[PDB]
Amino acid sequence: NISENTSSAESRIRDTDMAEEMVEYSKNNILAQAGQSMLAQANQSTQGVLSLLQ
Amino acid sequence: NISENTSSAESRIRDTDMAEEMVEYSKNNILAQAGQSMLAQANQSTQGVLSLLQ
Repeated sequence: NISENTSSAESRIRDTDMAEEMVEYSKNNILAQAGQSMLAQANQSTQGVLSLLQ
Repeated sequence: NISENTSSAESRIRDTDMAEEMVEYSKNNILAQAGQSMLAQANQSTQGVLSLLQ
C-alpha cells in the first residue's frame, strides 16, 4: 500500500500526462508551420526592391 | 534577441535603403543628362562670332 501510494505520487511528479502534452505538442506544431510560412513569405518580401528604377 | 536588435541598429546606420537612394541616383542621372545637354548647347554659344563682320 505505501508502494502503491508512493508509485502514484512519483508518477504524478514524473510520468507525462499524454493528454495534456499533446495539446502543447500540437500548439508548437501549428506555430512551427506558421513560423515556416512567415519565414518563407519574409524571404520573398524584399523582391519589392527590383522595380524601383532598375 | 540582443543580436537581432543590434543587427537592426547597425543596418539602420549602414545599409542603403534602396528606395531612398534610387531617388537620389535618379535626380543626379537626370541632372547629368540635363547638364550634358546644357554643355552641348553652351559649346554652340560662340558660333555667333562667325557672322560678325567676317
